[PDB]
Amino acid sequence: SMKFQYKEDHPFEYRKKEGEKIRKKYPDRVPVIVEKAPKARVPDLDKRKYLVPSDLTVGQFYFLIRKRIHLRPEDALFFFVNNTIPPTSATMGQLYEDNHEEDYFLYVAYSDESVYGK
Amino acid sequence: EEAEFVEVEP
Ligand SMILES: [Cl-]
Ligand SMILES: [Zn+2]
Ligand SMILES: [Zn+2]
Repeated sequence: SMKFQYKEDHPFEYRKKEGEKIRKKYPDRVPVIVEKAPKARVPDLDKRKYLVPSDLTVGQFYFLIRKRIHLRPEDALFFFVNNTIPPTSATMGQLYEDNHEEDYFLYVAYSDESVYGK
Repeated sequence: EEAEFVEVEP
């Protein structure tokens, strides 16, 4: 049940072309689309497209997103990928491998809520 | 529009 505005704004054919291109150009990184989960009470970020080292951990990526949204340490933040919260010890490369879509992007939503999308 | 990727640092 994931809903990303990115997929409305950019058509699959062009997303896939970009994902192919960036995968080939940066073999040790993966392309990731990040958005706030629908209806969540967290700030939107200006940047939605992230080129992430494959060995960066999910936990390290959380730290970046938390910083960019200016969350206080005590504030909760959850990522959702295919409606599931990923483990912090996984690398972003592993998360990508198992979850990227057919356009070669991984889609990550962030939220203050522990359940996605409402 | 078509933004550039953020190049996330290790
Ligand atoms: Cl596009
Ligand atoms: Zn586009
Ligand atoms: Zn809600």
